[PDB]
Amino acid sequence: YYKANVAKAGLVDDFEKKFNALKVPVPEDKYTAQVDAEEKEDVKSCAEWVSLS
Amino acid sequence: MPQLNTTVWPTMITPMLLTLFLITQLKMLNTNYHLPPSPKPMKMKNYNKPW
Repeated sequence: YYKANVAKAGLVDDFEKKFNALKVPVPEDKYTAQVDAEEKEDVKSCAEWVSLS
Repeated sequence: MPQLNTTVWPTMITPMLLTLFLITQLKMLNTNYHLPPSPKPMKMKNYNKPW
């Protein structure tokens, strides 16, 4: 629909060449590792209390 | 009045003292009254979970 309906000189090609070769930044976590470590620390405090109880 | 016969008075004075002041008292000490048992069903030194 955009190859056969734009009379501009090859501009549709380089937009689409820029698109298929575009790398959208996948967001990385940076925040779950530190709550897992807090979780580990908690189960430690939990388990020692279950031992006391 | 034989009550006024002051010769046998020491025969009454001593065993009374041996009965009113030693023996009977020694039986009341052996009649103790314990405090009745109502241990309360509410005795829990507890604390919130670790947070």
